[PDB]
Amino acid sequence: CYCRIPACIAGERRYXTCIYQGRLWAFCC
Amino acid sequence: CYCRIPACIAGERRYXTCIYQGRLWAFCC
Ligand SMILES: [Cl-]
Ligand SMILES: [Cl-]
Repeated sequence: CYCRIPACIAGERRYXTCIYQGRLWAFCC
Repeated sequence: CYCRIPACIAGERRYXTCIYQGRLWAFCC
């Protein structure tokens, strides 16, 4: 899985949010 | 990378936190 901004890529589903290095990200798997 | 409760697995590094389903997770890579 990956933390992404602004959205997941094709095939992936968002499962909440990452808190990483002072930013918020979509958690995508 | 993965979001895990209660902790990352040995070999992984905790890079931050996830929020998903009203819970706090370790963000592990
Ligand atoms: Cl920001
Ligand atoms: Cl991953």
